[PDB]
Amino acid sequence: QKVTQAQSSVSMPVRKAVTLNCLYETSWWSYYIFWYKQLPSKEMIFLIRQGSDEQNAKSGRYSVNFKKAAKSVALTISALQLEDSAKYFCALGEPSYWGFPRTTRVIFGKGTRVTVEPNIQNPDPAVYQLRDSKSSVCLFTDFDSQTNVSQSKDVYITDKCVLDMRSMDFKSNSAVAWSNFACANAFNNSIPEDTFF
Amino acid sequence: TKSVIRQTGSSAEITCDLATGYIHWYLHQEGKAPQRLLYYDSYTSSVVLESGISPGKYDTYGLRMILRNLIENDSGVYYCATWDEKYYKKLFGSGTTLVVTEDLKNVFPPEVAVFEPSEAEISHTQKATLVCLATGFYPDHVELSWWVNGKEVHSGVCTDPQPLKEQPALNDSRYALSSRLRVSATFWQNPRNHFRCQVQFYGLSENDEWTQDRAKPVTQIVSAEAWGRAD
Repeated sequence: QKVTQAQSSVSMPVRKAVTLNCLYETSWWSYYIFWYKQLPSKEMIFLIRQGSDEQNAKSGRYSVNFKKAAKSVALTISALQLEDSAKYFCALGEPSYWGFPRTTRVIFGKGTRVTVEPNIQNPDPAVYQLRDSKSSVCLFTDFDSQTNVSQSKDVYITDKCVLDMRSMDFKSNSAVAWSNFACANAFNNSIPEDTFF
Repeated sequence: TKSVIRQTGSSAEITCDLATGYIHWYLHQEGKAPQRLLYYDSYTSSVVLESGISPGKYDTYGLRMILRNLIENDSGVYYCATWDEKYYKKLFGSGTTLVVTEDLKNVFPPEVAVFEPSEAEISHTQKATLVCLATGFYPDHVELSWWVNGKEVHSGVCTDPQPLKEQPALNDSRYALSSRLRVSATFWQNPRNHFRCQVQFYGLSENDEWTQDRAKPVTQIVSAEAWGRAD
């Protein structure tokens, strides 16, 4: 891997900072490092550019600490918000001998997935039993951002998701699990101490 | 966005979104870093392919790009790219997702089921949570939507970003996707309110060939509904 991102997935709360590590390998004297944001809609969006000879680049809440010696370029999102959640890609343009004649490849790293953690005001985690309308699922919701939902050994257990009430200004975390079945015994792991289950 | 599903050995025609300069084509696969395939000329129309790529694999002409001999490893997301006229940066226009399989018998439409809120969740948090789950669908291309009283509600809804796989360690395995809608308890207790979970699925086209016995997995909308309970 020419460009390298050590971080596979990063999780940080809202209104906080997250630093995304990126390293590169190049023999060129002058170059450019790019940072891209990949949406779940698979849209690649440009964020900020860092040149070989430049001051540390700062655009909006996106700031990068550049170290030319260690070949390190690190994107830091200053004030986190829910919309900031996406996979971020570090990319390094390398010039042809004469110039950057619009032929230049941008070498991509594997990307760093960023999951922003919503702020839970009054959490009361509980497991509920939902009966099917048509015939004959268990959701774990209203839990703090710090605790992470883990897939059972198996049983299908979904990853956590953030739900936002616009009219009530209410935000909550929800994760559902089902199999073709007790709710308490549904989650093999991931363990809060308050449960209405 | 656009979804393309083809069979191994067939051809796939890729379209480019952004509308001068040199047009580049990038390939992104899951867990893998996005790489460049080739780039094409506007004036000379000269096509230049990267190292390791055999000629005749990708055809490019004014903006469309054609793939000729497809295999399962051609799967993943294809971007079209260009450098800005003024500033120096690389813009990607395309949202195109391509999946390739040995046989189209692996393609299945989703099964949509809506689940009613618990009497416990109504009594405790004073909020009703409706969850919809689409199961046993291949390929990965699906769009879930919540509809209340004929209108689509983006508020209070949450859908899993990555659909879970039903059969681990399997390439052709079907997927499952879950989504949630939370509304006030007072809203669910009103029977006049209609909750509908609609899942759009993109399947095989009319030009595709279906040899098998079961129904052809054409592009379709599978839906499920629920009504409010007062007591």
